Amino acid sequence: SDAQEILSRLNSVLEAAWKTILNLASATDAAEKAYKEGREEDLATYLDQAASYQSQVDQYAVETVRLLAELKKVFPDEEADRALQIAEKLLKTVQEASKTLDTAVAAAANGDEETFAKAFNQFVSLGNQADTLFTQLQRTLTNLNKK
Amino acid sequence: SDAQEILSRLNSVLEAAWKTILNLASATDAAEKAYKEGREEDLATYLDQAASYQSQVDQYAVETVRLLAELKKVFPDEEADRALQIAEKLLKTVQEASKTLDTAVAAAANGDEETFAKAFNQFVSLGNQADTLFTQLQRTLTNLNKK
Amino acid sequence: SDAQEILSRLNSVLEAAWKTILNLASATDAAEKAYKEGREEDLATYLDQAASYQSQVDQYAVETVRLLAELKKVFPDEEADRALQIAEKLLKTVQEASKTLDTAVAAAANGDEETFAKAFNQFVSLGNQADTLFTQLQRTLTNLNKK
Ligand SMILES: CNCc1ccc(-c2[nH]c3cc(F)cc4c3c2CCNC4=O)cc1
Ligand SMILES: CNCc1ccc(-c2[nH]c3cc(F)cc4c3c2CCNC4=O)cc1
Ligand SMILES: CNCc1ccc(-c2[nH]c3cc(F)cc4c3c2CCNC4=O)cc1
Repeated sequence: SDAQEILSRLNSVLEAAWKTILNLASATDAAEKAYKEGREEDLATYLDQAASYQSQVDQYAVETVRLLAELKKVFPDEEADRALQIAEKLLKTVQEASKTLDTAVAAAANGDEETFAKAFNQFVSLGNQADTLFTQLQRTLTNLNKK
Repeated sequence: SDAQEILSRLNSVLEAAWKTILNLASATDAAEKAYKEGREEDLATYLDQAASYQSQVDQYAVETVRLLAELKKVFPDEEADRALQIAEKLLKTVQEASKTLDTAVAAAANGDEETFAKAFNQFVSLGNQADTLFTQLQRTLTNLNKK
Repeated sequence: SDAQEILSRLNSVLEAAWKTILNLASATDAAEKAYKEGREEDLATYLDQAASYQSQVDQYAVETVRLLAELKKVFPDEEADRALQIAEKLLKTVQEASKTLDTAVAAAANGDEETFAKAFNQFVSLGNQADTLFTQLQRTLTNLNKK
């Protein structure tokens, strides 16, 4: 069915997105270590890498919203509505994280530790929020694969 | 000179390799954290990322040996021999690290934690050794460049 | 998760891996020809291609073990354990091939033809051994999929 096809694309997207989120977390941790150690060139590299993974998470989140809306058209279902709303909240959250990371990139580039530290802590806080939403989304998708 | 073009290609390779090494170090450190925390599936992902970066380091190390072999051929004397020997020792060390990572990856996949941990700790030690050789190579090449 | 998803991912992994193996064999054969004809720059290109494909085979072999390890946790029978054991031996063999290719690539870059030729012939012999295990693994999975 088209519903099975869409669900199969969604499972692949979310599997890929979780790997990318792991990469984003590792790059964020490495940036934090460089920052603590006063290694500004390492820090700049790790922020660029984090931003690369962040841009990829953002695109997976876009794809997930699109696919869940497509699912709702062919296979209306309480769970699909619920998933789409979580996915839309995640998309907003990851975009906010992207903006905050950009602020951290610019602050490091400008050598403004105070602006950097505030942005970087906000980035991590958004990551905790996004992680919760991603967990909620994953559970909703599991409940969708059992329908 | 063709020599100073070779030296230029070398500096570009080593710059690219250092970026990959920073990525490999972050992946290795994330793998260690996942291992400490008992996050088996996350550990697998970080080990796969490390393996991908490791293959890129190996390729750069091969290219560096090749470029220094080419530099030695344009020299009437043995000016480039020391750099070549250092680069060959770096390549040997990164390939040892790659073999050791293979052992660790297989052990983690096979659920053999004692073997995994021995190999993982050896991998980190080889990383410290390779880092020492890499910085030595960079200094030796700066000496071959006119400024 | 889910044995039917696991078996389907496994089939996809082995289909992809077989294509990569075919490409590895073509690169290996081109490297042998370049060696015999004395074209060392061609040999370098083919060895680099082989190294790339080998790293991909290694990754697919790891994935295969991990999938079959999952299958054995979900359906713990002798037939699952048998399939996993073949896949673990395949992974061991491909990682030995990888270590041997590393030796050959370093020898070719270091201009040590005697070591290169010995390691290259060992590489091919390990490839024929891995091919036997790969085909055995396919036959085992046919019993597991049951059409
Ligand atoms: C100690 N680790 C700090 C940390 C904690 C969380 C994250 C994280 N998790 C996410 C999940 C998710 F679905 C999306 C994002 C993230 C992050 C960094 C923020 N950005 C995300 O896109 C990054 C770093
Ligand atoms: C606390 N961080 C532990 C750690 C320390 C070092 C490395 C490292 N550094 C390298 C430099 C280098 F030139 C080559 C390699 C490495 C590593 C991991 C091993 N492999 C390398 O290729 C990885 C992890
Ligand atoms: C004349 N052809 C020589 C040749 C024969 C076999 C291979 C080969 N086959 C494999 C199967 C397999 F499952 C894994 C590997 C290989 C190879 C090169 C070794 N490496 C493999 O990973 C490469 C070259």
